Amino acid sequence: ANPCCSNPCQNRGECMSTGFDQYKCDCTRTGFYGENCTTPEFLTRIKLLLKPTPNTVHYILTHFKGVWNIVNNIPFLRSLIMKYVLTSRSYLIDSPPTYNVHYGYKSWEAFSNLSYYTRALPPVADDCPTPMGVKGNKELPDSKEVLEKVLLRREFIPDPQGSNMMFAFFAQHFTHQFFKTDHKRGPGFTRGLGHGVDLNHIYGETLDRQHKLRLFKDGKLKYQVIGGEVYPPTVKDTQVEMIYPPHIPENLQFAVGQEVFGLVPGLMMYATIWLREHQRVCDILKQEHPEWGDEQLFQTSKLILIGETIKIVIEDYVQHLSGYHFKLKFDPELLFNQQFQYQNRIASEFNTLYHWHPLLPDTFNIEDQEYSFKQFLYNNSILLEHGLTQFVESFTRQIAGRVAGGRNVPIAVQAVAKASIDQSREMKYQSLNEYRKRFSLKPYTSFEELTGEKEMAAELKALYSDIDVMELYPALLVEKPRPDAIFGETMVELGAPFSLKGLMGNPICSPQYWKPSTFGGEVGFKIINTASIQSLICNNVKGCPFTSFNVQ
Amino acid sequence: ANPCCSNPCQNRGECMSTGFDQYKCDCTRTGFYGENCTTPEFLTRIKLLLKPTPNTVHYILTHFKGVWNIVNNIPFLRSLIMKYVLTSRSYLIDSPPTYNVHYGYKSWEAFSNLSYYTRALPPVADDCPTPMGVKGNKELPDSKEVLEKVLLRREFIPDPQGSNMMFAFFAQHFTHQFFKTDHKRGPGFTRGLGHGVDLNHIYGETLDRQHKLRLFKDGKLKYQVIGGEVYPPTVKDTQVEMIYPPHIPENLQFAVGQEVFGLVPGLMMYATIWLREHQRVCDILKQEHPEWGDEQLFQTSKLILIGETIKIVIEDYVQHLSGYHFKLKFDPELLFNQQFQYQNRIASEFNTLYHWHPLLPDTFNIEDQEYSFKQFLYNNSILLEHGLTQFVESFTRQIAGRVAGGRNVPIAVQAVAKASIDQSREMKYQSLNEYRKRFSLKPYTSFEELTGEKEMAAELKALYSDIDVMELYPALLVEKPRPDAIFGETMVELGAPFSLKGLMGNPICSPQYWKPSTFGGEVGFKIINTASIQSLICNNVKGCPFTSFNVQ
Ligand code: HEM
Ligand code: HEM
Ligand SMILES: *[C@@H]1O[C@H](CO)[C@@H](O)[C@H](O)[C@H]1NC(C)=O
Ligand SMILES: *[C@@H]1O[C@H](CO)[C@@H](O)[C@H](O)[C@H]1NC(C)=O
Ligand SMILES: *[C@@H]1O[C@H](CO)[C@@H](O)[C@H](O)[C@H]1NC(C)=O
Ligand SMILES: *[C@@H]1O[C@H](CO)[C@@H](O)[C@H](O)[C@H]1NC(C)=O
Ligand SMILES: *[C@@H]1O[C@H](CO)[C@@H](O)[C@H](O)[C@H]1NC(C)=O
Ligand SMILES: *[C@@H]1O[C@H](CO)[C@@H](O)[C@H](O)[C@H]1NC(C)=O
Repeated sequence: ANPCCSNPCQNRGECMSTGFDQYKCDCTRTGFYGENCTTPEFLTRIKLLLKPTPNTVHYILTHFKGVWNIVNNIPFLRSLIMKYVLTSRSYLIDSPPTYNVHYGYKSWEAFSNLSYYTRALPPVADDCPTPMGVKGNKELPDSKEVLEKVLLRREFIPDPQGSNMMFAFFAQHFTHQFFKTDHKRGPGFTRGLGHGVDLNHIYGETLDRQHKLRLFKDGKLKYQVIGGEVYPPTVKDTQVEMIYPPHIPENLQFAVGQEVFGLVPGLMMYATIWLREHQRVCDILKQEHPEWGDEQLFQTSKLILIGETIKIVIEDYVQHLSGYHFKLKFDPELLFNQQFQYQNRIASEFNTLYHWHPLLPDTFNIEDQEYSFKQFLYNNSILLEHGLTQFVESFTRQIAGRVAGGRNVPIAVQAVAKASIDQSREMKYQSLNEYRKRFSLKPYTSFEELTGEKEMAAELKALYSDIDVMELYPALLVEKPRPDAIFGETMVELGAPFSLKGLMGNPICSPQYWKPSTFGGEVGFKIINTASIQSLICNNVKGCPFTSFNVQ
Repeated sequence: ANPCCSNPCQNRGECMSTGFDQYKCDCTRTGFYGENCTTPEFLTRIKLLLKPTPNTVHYILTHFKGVWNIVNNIPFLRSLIMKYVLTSRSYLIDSPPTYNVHYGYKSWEAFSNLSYYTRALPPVADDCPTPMGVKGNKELPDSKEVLEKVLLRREFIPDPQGSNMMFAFFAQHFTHQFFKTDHKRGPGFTRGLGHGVDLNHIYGETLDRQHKLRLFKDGKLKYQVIGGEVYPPTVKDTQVEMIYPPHIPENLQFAVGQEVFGLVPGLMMYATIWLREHQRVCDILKQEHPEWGDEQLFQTSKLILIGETIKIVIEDYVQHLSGYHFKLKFDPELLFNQQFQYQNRIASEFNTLYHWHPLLPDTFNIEDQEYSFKQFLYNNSILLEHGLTQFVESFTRQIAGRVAGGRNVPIAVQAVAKASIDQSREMKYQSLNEYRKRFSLKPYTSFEELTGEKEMAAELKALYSDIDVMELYPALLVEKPRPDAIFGETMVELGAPFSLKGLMGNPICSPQYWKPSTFGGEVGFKIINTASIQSLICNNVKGCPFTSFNVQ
């Protein structure tokens, strides 16, 4: 009933109800005035003209490999480039944070409550006429239906980018320190109050936990030597609570530091690689500092490891996932002379668009056998029986599924995408078009425009009817992959702003933290400065197995 | 034993131990190089030359009243000035946060743990030779002694600035939302996790508390009408826990929202003025928005009230306390085109230097009687017996004590200043000279230089011996008042940076929040934009009693 229901306020302006039937727009600092923040300010026009389309840039970025190579070799130039991408990307996200599940308005409660996931777009008034506002029907397409018609995988489609198993699992582990829904509270609630890259998944959510995980000696994390290799310690010994099916014989209930990481040997693989990497930096710091004590060694390592993580996530993981030609660089300084908030709050939207279940294949082939989900899930023995070398080897070579494009959701993880559809529903999310407009993208004129193909398009049109009523999660998967890539524009445009904030806006990236001393010396500083997914494995895996986020 | 013990690293560089006996300095971005970050970078020299002394500026600021008057009338100019003060002040504080009670090094634990108070200077190694580092003796001057010789008040010295009772109590109330030590944990620990101007003291620390305080109707806070006036509701009714002596008859156990505010009618006076100011804004918003609901009315008011509080604290409280001639202005935009972190963490140092007990007189004279501490403390009846009009009138006229200068600590609140001395001791604080250097101030060459007089000076010298061993708290009080002012340079230079951060670096000050809509319209926006201590009382006190933070 609320006049704002129809999302009248265009151009990022703010709608406020002003008397039951009438509403008002806060066109403040938008660059547009008038009833709906519709008419641009003259200078706005100037910018609007020059604005190259993301795809144009995308082309230009993905092409000219040689021109690009010159750039990658003129430091002054590269950094110069790195900066641009770094800034532009950020004017898009809200910092400090604004809305959420419950607050369509700004409120202190919203701003202060760290248990919520922030929201990039306000939810929809519970008193509106239709779930997407005013457009659509008393209801939305049946979930189970949308799930089956355009989502579920028939024949495994591989990723045309080469993303292997080392990658898909890395992204699972990585995002799983910040995406940690508090189901007991509801979706929209995170249990990772850190709201960012805090390596909580390695260390424990709380100091109480972290302490049950630490050896308190040379700063080392606790661990055990099975066979001749190092593995996380027993839940039995450390007493840390972990999630494990009753049939697990204990004795294999690995501790780690993120309760759920015991349900997929792909998590635990990495969770043992980083455990291994902790002690490693310890022994390095401890050499360099004969005079340091346990707690300092520890505290400094957790910092370097975060340094590495951000290093690897920008220069390998994102670099790959982008398919850019221009080498992205992790250099905290490009921002040192820019306005930039070193704070971050994970948005449910980011949590949502990151439901990349399509990466999963149908069997997990660890050099010699192929296992089903039913054989992989909650089964350490596999990892203990295969070792990490012949696990890194096997995953380096094993393409993963395309995410965007169409029907590639594993019927196993089907229960999941169904839920994903249902939750965003309950979290009163908004139109996919709205989000497109929000991230300065032009809205799809037809389901057919969204898909690029026509079977699904018309198949969707069957249920959604108006494109301006098509949801966000589905269309993210049921969408037209840009060239031979894994995602479509929408997924690339909503996620990149979200990703470079929680990555760049981290305390260790702030001027007061960015310097040798913070990390234990010039040594530990370069540890961060030379991190790579190849080195992570090299130093920690049995025989410097070659690796990459690409199935060669 | 730690080589860093002697605080070798000058110019804001960072000392790091490098092998038991050797240490190393992180002169990064200091503008100085060499073993102790001692030798300046050429350009550093240039700036160093032009650097006018704080006192020069102080002079220039406090004089030329007519020149200043022209400025206060050329908008473009004033704002221009307001900006400079605004920025310079800030390059001094650490954001994001660094050290604390337990962490002399940066650590994630430090950065993440919101229960700690941040520290502007690291504590001193527990393994150093002397409590101030290496200078001094196995011990420090006896507290009890320092307390008596240069601190305690003999004859009440009034403030040469005019600070009345309205002011002293305002500052108690105000700072008491952010200064809230968790004694159960220890000094250094805050229970105010909000770390800033969150009006928690009006609303309650937790949502569970805020809920016991709210009427849930037109957004209004719960209250009661005694006589013909409005007063906070009973602890009996709301059930909110508050701190009250067993002899209190209940029936007067006012609720309010900050457990301790029930032990001084000066707190509760204001605590009732703001309660009254809440409902007021509600009724305004509820007029303007016939269509709003309880929770929205509520949430918007708490925002406007924070807007008012920041407005009043900058343009009245700070403006007065400064004695400037130039009118300070609260305009969030002066920063809109500056690098500025909209985050904040209260430092124990700020908590310490704010122990302004000297403001207190010896009797509280509420128009007709004079009460002793023993009669004022935990006694509402006074407030209820006198009313707020003849409480505002009585306080507007009743000078408060000078803080800096010498021996003006009430023998009642003596237990306190002793503690203050003992705690900064346990929190392993640093030399007053160190802090002076930290805030770009030249260190005192003699106890004599610190005091400006000679009885105390020589009296201090008796115990401290080296000026480079004199503590922070004492010397803050035992110090030379700049002209006819209440504080000395040290107190003005350490606090102002600390104050404008937590004031300006507030979400409602950030571009996304700074606009009409955030506050319910253009009405609620001007409520913030026209706030004044005169209006706070006018609108909420029985007969628009004239007020000010000055005993006329
Ligand atoms: C290896 C097998 C995997 C299984 C069986 C699995 C299963 C699930 C399940 C049960 C949920 C909860 C969904 C809900 O109830 O809303 C979930 C969430 C999620 N999964 Fe997976 N997943 C797997 C792999 C991955 C991978 C490789 C990624 C990497 C992008 C991924 C990313 C996510 C994300 C982002 C969430 C949301 C996390 C949260 O908010 O708690 N998953 N997955
Ligand atoms: C009106 C009578 C007042 C009384 C009886 C009083 C009493 C006290 C007491 C008992 C403490 C606890 C000290 C300790 O155990 O460490 C204290 C702390 C403090 N007082 Fe007052 N005070 C009064 C007024 C003021 C005023 C006007 C100010 C204004 C600056 C002030 C500022 C402080 C501060 C900053 C603290 C530390 C707060 C904390 O960390 O918990 N006090 N005062
Ligand atoms: C604003 O949008 C409303 C529909 O919500 C429309 O009726 C009105 O004419 C629009 N006005 C302008 C100036 O865009
Ligand atoms: C956050 O807000 C919800 C209600 O608004 C509350 O139930 C939850 O406990 C809050 N969390 C905290 C830490 O206050
Ligand atoms: C788990 O792996 C072990 C060894 O690789 C195997 O014996 C077991 O059958 C697997 N579990 C399932 C459910 O396949
Ligand atoms: C730095 O301080 C050390 C004492 O810790 C002193 O020996 C050395 O000469 C100093 N050097 C400079 C350049 O200040
Ligand atoms: C804060 O940190 C200290 C140790 O670093 C810990 O003992 C205390 O319990 C922590 N508080 C919280 C709320 O984590
Ligand atoms: C409290 O105030 C009343 C009236 O102002 C006074 O009669 C009474 O003695 C006071 N109580 C104490 C303990 O001083």
